[PDB]
Amino acid sequence: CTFEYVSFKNLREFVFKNIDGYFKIYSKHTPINLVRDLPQGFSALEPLVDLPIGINITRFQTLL
Amino acid sequence: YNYRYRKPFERDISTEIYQAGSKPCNGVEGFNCYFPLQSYGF
Ligand SMILES: *[C@@H]1O[C@H](CO)[C@@H](O[C@@H]2O[C@H](CO)[C@@H](O)[C@H](O)[C@H]2NC(C)=O)[C@H](O)[C@H]1NC(C)=O
Repeated sequence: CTFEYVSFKNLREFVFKNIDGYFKIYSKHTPINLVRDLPQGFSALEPLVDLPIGINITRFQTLL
Repeated sequence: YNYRYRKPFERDISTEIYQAGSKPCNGVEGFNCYFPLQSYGF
């Protein structure tokens, strides 16, 4: 409870990892034609946040 | 009573009981079933 923060044609990509209790997020966005499955090509994700949370994650779930 | 003790930068605030032996303690304190926190004798 010790933290709070506030800020098919579209493909969004993310990476989530937790290290030294910091939680790190990276992302990228692009329009696409090959909507079936991940388009073969290359584009690097870049950092968004580095949250100082100190939490013991082993599961996740998406929110629709 | 306010001042107490039991990866890096962890913060395990859980009060859940020690199974200090093989007992299914179920929050019942007793021999081999102990509450994890203690207050300092200040
Ligand atoms: C995640 O929870 C575990 C217990 O479920 C915590 O485990 C202890 O972690 C410390 C270092 O933080 C170790 O010295 C102990 O040996 C661990 N105990 C056991 C029984 O293995 C842990 O602190 C929690 N991690 C975070 C990041 O909060």
